[PDB]
Amino acid sequence: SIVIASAARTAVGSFNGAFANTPAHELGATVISAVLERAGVAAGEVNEVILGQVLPAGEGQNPARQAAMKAGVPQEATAWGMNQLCGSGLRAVALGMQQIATGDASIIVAGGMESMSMAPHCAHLRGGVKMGDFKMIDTMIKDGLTDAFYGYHMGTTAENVAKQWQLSRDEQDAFAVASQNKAEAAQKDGRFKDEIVPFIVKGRKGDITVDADEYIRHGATLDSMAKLRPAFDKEGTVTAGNASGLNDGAAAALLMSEAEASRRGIQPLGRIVSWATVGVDPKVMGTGPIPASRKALERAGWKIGDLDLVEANEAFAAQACAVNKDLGWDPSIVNVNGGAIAIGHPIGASGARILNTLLFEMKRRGARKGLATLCIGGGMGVAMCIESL
Amino acid sequence: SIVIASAARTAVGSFNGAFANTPAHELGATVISAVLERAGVAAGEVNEVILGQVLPAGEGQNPARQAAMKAGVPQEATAWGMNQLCGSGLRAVALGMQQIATGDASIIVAGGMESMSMAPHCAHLRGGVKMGDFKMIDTMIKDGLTDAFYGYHMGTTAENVAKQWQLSRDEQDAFAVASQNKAEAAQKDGRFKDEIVPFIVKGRKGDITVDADEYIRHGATLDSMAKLRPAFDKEGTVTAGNASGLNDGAAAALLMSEAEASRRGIQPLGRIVSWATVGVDPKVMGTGPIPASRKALERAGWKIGDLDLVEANEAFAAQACAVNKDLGWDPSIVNVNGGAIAIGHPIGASGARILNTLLFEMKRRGARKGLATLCIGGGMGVAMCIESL
Amino acid sequence: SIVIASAARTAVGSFNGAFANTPAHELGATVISAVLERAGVAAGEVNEVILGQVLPAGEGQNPARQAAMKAGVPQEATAWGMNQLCGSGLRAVALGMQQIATGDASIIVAGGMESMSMAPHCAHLRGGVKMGDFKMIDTMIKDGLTDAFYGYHMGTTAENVAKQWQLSRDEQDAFAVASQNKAEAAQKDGRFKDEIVPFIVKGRKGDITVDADEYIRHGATLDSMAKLRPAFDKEGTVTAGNASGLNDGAAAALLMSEAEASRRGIQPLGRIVSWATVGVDPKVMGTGPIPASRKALERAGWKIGDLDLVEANEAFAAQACAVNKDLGWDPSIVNVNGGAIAIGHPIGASGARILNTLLFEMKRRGARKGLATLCIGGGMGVAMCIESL
Amino acid sequence: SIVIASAARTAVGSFNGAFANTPAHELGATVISAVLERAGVAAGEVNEVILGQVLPAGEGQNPARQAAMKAGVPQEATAWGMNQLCGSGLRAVALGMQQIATGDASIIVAGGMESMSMAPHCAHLRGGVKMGDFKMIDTMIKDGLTDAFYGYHMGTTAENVAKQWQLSRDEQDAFAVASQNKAEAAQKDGRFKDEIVPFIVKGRKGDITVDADEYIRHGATLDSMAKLRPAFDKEGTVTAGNASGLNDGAAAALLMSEAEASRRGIQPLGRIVSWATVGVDPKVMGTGPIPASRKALERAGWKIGDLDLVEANEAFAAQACAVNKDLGWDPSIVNVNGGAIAIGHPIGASGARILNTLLFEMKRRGARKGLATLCIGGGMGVAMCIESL
Ligand SMILES: CC(=O)SCCNC(=O)CCNC(=O)[C@H](O)C(C)(C)COP(=O)(O)OP(=O)(O)OC[C@H]1O[C@@H](n2cnc3c(N)ncnc32)[C@H](O)[C@@H]1OP(=O)(O)O
Ligand SMILES: CC(=O)SCCNC(=O)CCNC(=O)[C@H](O)C(C)(C)COP(=O)(O)OP(=O)(O)OC[C@H]1O[C@@H](n2cnc3c(N)ncnc32)[C@H](O)[C@@H]1OP(=O)(O)O
Ligand SMILES: CC(=O)SCCNC(=O)CCNC(=O)[C@H](O)C(C)(C)COP(=O)(O)OP(=O)(O)OC[C@H]1O[C@@H](n2cnc3c(N)ncnc32)[C@H](O)[C@@H]1OP(=O)(O)O
Ligand SMILES: CC(=O)SCCNC(=O)CCNC(=O)[C@H](O)C(C)(C)COP(=O)(O)OP(=O)(O)OC[C@H]1O[C@@H](n2cnc3c(N)ncnc32)[C@H](O)[C@@H]1OP(=O)(O)O
Repeated sequence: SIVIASAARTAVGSFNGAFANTPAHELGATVISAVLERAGVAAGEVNEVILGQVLPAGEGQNPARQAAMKAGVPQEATAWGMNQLCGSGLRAVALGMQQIATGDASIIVAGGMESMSMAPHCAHLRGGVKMGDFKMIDTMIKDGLTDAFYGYHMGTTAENVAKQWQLSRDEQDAFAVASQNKAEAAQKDGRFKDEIVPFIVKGRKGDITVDADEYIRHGATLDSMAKLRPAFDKEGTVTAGNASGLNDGAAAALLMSEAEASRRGIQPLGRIVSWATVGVDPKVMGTGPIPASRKALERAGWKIGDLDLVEANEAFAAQACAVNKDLGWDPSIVNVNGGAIAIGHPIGASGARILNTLLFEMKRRGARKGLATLCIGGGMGVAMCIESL
Repeated sequence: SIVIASAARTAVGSFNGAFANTPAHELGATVISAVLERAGVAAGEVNEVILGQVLPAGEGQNPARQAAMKAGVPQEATAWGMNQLCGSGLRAVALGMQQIATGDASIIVAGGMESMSMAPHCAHLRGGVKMGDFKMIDTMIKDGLTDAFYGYHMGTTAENVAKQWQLSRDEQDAFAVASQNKAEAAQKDGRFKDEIVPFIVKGRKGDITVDADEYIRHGATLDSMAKLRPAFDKEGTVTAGNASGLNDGAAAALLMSEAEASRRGIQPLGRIVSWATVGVDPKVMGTGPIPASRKALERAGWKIGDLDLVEANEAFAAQACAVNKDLGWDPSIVNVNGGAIAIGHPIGASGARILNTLLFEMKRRGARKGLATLCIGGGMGVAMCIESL
Repeated sequence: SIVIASAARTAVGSFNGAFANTPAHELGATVISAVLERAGVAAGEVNEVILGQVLPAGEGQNPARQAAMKAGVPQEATAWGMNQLCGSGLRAVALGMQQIATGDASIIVAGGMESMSMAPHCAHLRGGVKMGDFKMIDTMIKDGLTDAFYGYHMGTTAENVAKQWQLSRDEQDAFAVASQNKAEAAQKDGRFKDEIVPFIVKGRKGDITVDADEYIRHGATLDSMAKLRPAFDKEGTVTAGNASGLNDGAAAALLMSEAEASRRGIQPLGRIVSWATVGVDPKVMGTGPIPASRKALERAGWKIGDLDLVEANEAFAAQACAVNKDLGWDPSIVNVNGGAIAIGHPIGASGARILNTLLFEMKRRGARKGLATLCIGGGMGVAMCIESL
Repeated sequence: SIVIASAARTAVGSFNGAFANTPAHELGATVISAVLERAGVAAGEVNEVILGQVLPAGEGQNPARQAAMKAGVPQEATAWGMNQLCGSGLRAVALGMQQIATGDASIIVAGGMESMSMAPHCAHLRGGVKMGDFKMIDTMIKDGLTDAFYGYHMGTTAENVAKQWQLSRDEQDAFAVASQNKAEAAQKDGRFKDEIVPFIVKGRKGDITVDADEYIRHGATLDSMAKLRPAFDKEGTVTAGNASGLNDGAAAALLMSEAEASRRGIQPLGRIVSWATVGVDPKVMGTGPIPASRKALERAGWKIGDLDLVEANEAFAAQACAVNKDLGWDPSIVNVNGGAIAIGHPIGASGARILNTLLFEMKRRGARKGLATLCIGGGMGVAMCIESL
């Protein structure tokens, strides 16, 4: 029924690094043209562009429409942004699948984009401040990384799961090192090259082509990992080294019925067999993926053991270990090329970034059944099962 | 197959008016609870909440999830926000319907919410400003009302459509006055009572219950209308009087299969027969509804003549006249109780606001076929056809 | 040797009141024009303009020169601002006197101006804020009213003075109320008309002439003052009622040698016999007037008992009572037309505002010896003796 | 009559350089302690502290007093800041002299301090911004470098002066390069060591001692000056290389009667023989020094040819050449150790910084008569004559 004809993602930038002054719709446009080019589909055949994006403050009207127009998709197609926090990227793909499944569209470009670097500071000032100091709020932290129910950071929610699952520092640290070493190993062997579409950082005193994940760290040591101080709980266990980072990036998929891809002679990266989204306690939002994955598997008619490859988003080492511990899937087939701790976590783009890595790894090793899943702030999980053809 | 079991909207606040300090999710909570109580469905039975919202800067992580939790939808449910600018409120409902249509959900609350008053001022300040003044940008203007491709305001787009359609000042003014007069009549006659759920503005020095659309102007004259100066084009034709305003509000609908409503004893407000979204030139974005309405009639298998009631959002008199002129529907069945010029236009909530208006008027006059449509900044239209049961 | 030929002040405005959006330099230029007019002196004869001013942030290069240029003082004269906090308006007069006493000028305009309403919020942003919320600081509080050594408000130094002199709430409120009733009666009787020069607040939708002190409360009651909550110490004694307010105004004096005023046939408002400035502990800065008045009296060769009238500025009733208790002057000759609790406290202007008040009352009742004195944040006092000719 | 018993200055910091986060009062405190130590005068004997400062926004209540307290000056002493823009640090000395001349003080510490790096960005937000962007104003530019009458930067006044005196790019550049070459030669030979007092930048990760002017460029080339583009008039003649910079620093002098220096066995740096301040057209502010120096010499009884050494502040090479051309003093006795284009221009402190340079060079070469003068924004000049004893 619905297949991902092609896919592409930019490299994931570090915070205030290579994409520091790049609006997310510019990386979005590059990724949208990439998918088109890759499948051999003309921009004019796109019905709609669906892009998850959690932090658009200051970017102007509907950045998803700006991305589409800049990538050549005519003014006749439509475009919209959506937010389901970290799940956005993946959710958007399911939403475009639904556009086709109900017969409302033929071809959708879906994924997410995000510029955490470009997220601005703000204040509500229409009433005015008659007397006294007032806070300038960092919208990336307020609107993207702070739980709205308990007022604390995602990091504390990770601590909640750490304590609850009795996941020691050394255990999270071990997990972190492995994702670095695995992300570094994969990048060195050219395993991220099919998925990445170089992005040209338009300069003045030089244009720069970015085609490598700059957030991965080469030669990560356990010693350096164990000397870092806890970033959220002063006598905590979560640190900067075992937590994902603040990053920029964009990732997308080209969707169409399976019959359509056959009419066009396209070899699809996979069929979307199912997807799902379930809520959980906001305090332990990191557990999100447990219920959602299970549901997704139930809806696809598959067992956990049927999965050949898995991409479970690395928000925090504590949550990742808890996910894997509970689900019990074989660790060796999960984040084979490294995860968000090494790669990065451009919130609104991450769900599509991990779908790209899944998709191109599944083709590369010939795996048939796959699943991508992410935890979501506010206590939610999103999962999707993909099957190759 | 999918019906609108119940619906509710808060009154529409004036800018920095009744809801001046009310966060959009608060307005949404109340509309989530209203739709739930008006259909007899428990919050625990809600699977997902979808809320169109264009300006959430600074409201924290995913205001839709905040709204849902505040209203009592359990943490096991899911929520998300989406942005197709002005069509957001209506598109949510279509998106929600698709959730049930693909069997991924049973019961959904969809609509939109917006606090234009609470939109903050922002600046990207991570680099630091070594020297020189910098701009604190109004996200309301920048992210909600400015065309991202031509840099001008929506009002200019309206001017483009007036010139194009040769719509004179007097003819735009005549439409505005009638909109005010129909809204005022409607309000005096208790015609907005069913759809409105009174909202309690939690005070300190007292609570204030708001149950009336405060932006409608009583006794609007043609003289006062003709004295106003053009707001966007210095020697233009669009004024503050013949353009909608800046406003706050929320509206939603409770969706479920026709079968499910039947199992429950609910008498639905309507069956969603079709919906459609189409793009047009950003410069003449107000023509959006033409192609969109036509596409949705096509998908429903209806002729324009088949409609008994229409709600075509009045962003600007010049675009509303163009639309009506083009489509040729009977003016007498369009915005029977007044439109956005009088009622206001809380961006992300406006499509759900007009769906409420349509739906309660179809039940009260016994209309069978109705259509709701809105122009969208960036150059898009959205439309939905509803049939009574 | 040096006399005050004439003086003028603007009415004192309420915080964000009649001069809510009037830069201080506009209020200062009207006072410069009035002192000139009053003395029969032309703006081309002024050598230098000296204006105390504590909060000039954002008003642009040297506001004293902006006021001087606006008044028509030639470009060949000079002008400068100074800041000895609340004693500023009075210390500028002392400093203007000194220019003439040393032969460096013949004609000086000296006093103060302040727009507390127009003070801005600020932040040091050159280095950049990598991430996190940051404070926008009210410059009026931080630079005008917070002690820099102890970090608390001037209000807390008043509580310190209340404890140490054992001043009860009741005694302070009675002083406060008498301050209001004396001001009201001298306002109603027209005793502020001579000193005040009307200020024209330039409208758009109408020019407004301001010629009355608007912070003075009419029919102030003991009861409503008694009911107020402490404002600085949750369980203190200083309240908004018995403390001075936040205000806007300007005030000045025209100076020249006695011999010069004699050549011109000018009947001066008085001779500056002496002045003094002395420091005290910043914790009890309200006590400043004690050592400073004793020193000005000593330098004049006068006993406390030789004074006929006194203007002892009312920062807080706690400190005014203390000052009066220690000096032991007859209370009936102190602030006979009310004081700053009623009239207000536009920080840099205050010392010249009370000087104007002293001057015009000395002329009206034929008082021969007077003194003006103020307390100063930071732990200082300033006083000036004046004798009539 | 009045002498300068001792003097000291901190090295001049580069913009956002060595003193990037050092509040001005900390730099002033080290210079007050240096002057005391230098004169064998204890802080308990100081009567008053007078500090020129143009941009104190956000540093808290009267920074002059903060500096004085930090240096141990007793709370019984007084302190104030003043602002005659660029003339401030020199005016402070003339005003402190006046304190003593009139018998109100015996011992004064007077000069200036400025942290242009710490000046903040601000906005008047008390009335609120109902809608539309607002500017965050750079207080350094607005309040220190922008002319309030014509709206343009001090650099445009320099273009006015270059046009009017027909100073070519080439001649300004040759003046700029010799200013750098002379300051560098003086720094390398140890000539700034007597006047500089080392300032310790209290760090966390290490304390840094700053005792070298860091803005002076070594091996400055004419070629590099010539290639620069005009900074203020796109087709102008003033550039970043021929203009002074934005800088941080403090400087002062300790003052007492000549008879009191004699009682103490102090060998003073000089006798203040006269000073003067005169205005000029704001558009040609740079010419300030002409009438002020001519008036100061007149008051001294000196002809221009009587001076042995001159410090004429180099705001811009255009105005410094105009001054020199008009006055006609032998250029080889002016700014013999380089001037502000090389050393820097910490607005409020500059006048005291060049007074320190004059004094210590007069003592080294045995120069008997000197003069220090500066141009001032808003159209003013200040000058001081000094004779050695
Ligand atoms: C459901 C969900 O998915 S919710 C999650 C959505 N995203 C999040 O919740 C946020 C996760 N990320 C964050 O919030 C941030 O990245 C934080 C708070 C963990 C870290 O923020 P910062 O302190 O600004 O990060 P930063 O990159 O500076 O880390 C600090 C240091 O850790 C070091 N570090 C990080 N990883 C490693 C590692 N593997 N090995 C060694 N050093 C490391 C960095 O190199 C840096 O060194 P430095 O101090 O010399 O610069
Ligand atoms: C696809 C699309 O939908 S795009 C549309 C999305 N929304 C928009 O595009 C914006 C349209 N609305 C706007 O941008 C604004 O409301 C504007 C620019 C037209 C007006 O903004 P403002 O100038 O701040 O509006 P405001 O309410 O002050 O109008 C000014 C005056 O007009 C008067 N006025 C307005 N309507 C009338 C009337 N019918 N009769 C008499 N006077 C009237 C107001 O009462 C007011 O009088 P006042 O100056 O004494 O207060
Ligand atoms: C050495 C030196 O001079 S330092 C002194 C320099 N100035 C200062 O130190 C500060 C003194 N002033 C202040 O800081 C402020 O005015 C404060 C903190 C005391 C009050 O600030 P606010 O709380 O914002 O003042 P505000 O005007 O709102 O007073 C609150 C209320 O008291 C009421 N009130 C004040 N005086 C009276 C009175 N005499 N009778 C009855 N009610 C009164 C006001 O009407 C107001 O009523 P409301 O809440 O219904 O509006
Ligand atoms: C009365 C009165 O005194 S009014 C005067 C008060 N002060 C003023 O009016 C302002 C004077 N100064 C200024 O406004 C500023 O210094 C300006 C606008 C001229 C320059 O500001 P900026 O552009 O930010 O200065 P900046 O230090 O970056 O200069 C730019 C470049 O010129 C280069 N430059 C400056 N001088 C030289 C030189 N002598 N040789 C070679 N290069 C030089 C700098 O090295 C820098 O190179 P980069 O771009 O690789 O960094």
